[PDB]
Amino acid sequence: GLSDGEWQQVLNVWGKVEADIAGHGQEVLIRLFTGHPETLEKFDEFKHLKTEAEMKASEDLKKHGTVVLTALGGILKKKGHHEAELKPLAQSHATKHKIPIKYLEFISDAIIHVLHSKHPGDFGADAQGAMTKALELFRNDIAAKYKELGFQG
Ligand code: HEM
Repeated sequence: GLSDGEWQQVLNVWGKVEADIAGHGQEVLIRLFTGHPETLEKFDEFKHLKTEAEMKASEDLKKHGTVVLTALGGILKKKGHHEAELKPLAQSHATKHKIPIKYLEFISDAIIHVLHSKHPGDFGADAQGAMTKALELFRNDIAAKYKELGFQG
């Protein structure tokens, strides 16, 4: 779905996330939860949080941010040859967690936001381009597996 040049850019950018996977992970989830409060309800571990401050002071949330970005990073490093790593992820988000693909769209957007926020001026037009496409590829492959399961919504 991407050229090596574009994969090259995705992994360059990923290097920025890797310098602080917890702070990036936390800011992604807070952006998600504050822009779409209904997503919070999918987590029994975090639905207690009400304010952004409480979210900001939650170490467990930072922990989960790490788990998420660790797993994404692992997929991205496969440069599209991620069937093995993605399948389990699509299966648990569809039948156990009951996560609509729109929420994956939401988090995808939330990653681009955060990158711009944390790195104003050094998250280029080409880098946005490649990152967006990889996130889309990720989303599409998930959508394929959702379809097979009839996870309709
Ligand atoms: C970048 C996209 C995502 C990645 C890489 C990711 C990754 C993970 C991983 C690795 C786990 C734990 C293992 C498992 O249960 O599969 C997990 C758990 C979970 N995810 Fe995601 N996830 C993503 C998006 C989302 C979104 C958008 C939602 C909801 C809005 C969500 C809701 C959950 C929930 C409810 C759990 C169970 C948490 C627990 O009780 O510990 N995920 N996710």
